[PDB]
Amino acid sequence: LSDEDFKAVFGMTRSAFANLPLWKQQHLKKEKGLF
Repeated sequence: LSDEDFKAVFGMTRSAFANLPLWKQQHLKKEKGLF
């Protein structure tokens, strides 16, 4: 996705998301139907 779309879908920037636990990044992406 674009950085703008990512922020819209996940409610934070990529940089922010990358600070979450790896399993949680995986979970949040799968919950939204993304990889």
